[PDB]
Amino acid sequence: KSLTIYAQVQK
Amino acid sequence: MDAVAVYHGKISRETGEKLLLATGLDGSYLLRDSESVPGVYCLCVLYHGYIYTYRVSQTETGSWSAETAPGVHKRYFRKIKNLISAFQKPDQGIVIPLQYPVEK
Repeated sequence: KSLTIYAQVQK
Repeated sequence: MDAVAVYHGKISRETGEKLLLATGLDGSYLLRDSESVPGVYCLCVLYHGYIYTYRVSQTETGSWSAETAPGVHKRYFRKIKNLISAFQKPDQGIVIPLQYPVEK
């Protein structure tokens, strides 16, 4: 129910 | 960041979400302060109704980098604008390239 997805650089 | 037109300062996560969703365009993006760690920033990128958020930090050498997956070659940039320029390019390891700045 958050619209924010903490993410990491993959390349 | 006084030279970064997409920088909105200390706006809340949800405020940033709403600014990006108003554009309705995948590849819209902004910068805001981290809510969690002083002097860290969040690069917020819209894709398919979700805001993919990459934490961006400055080193004691002055360079900038985004949070990177384990084992991946981590990239450092002299200036925020150089990070932005790099992540405008196709296929750089973020969800979609940075295309549509949401200016403060």
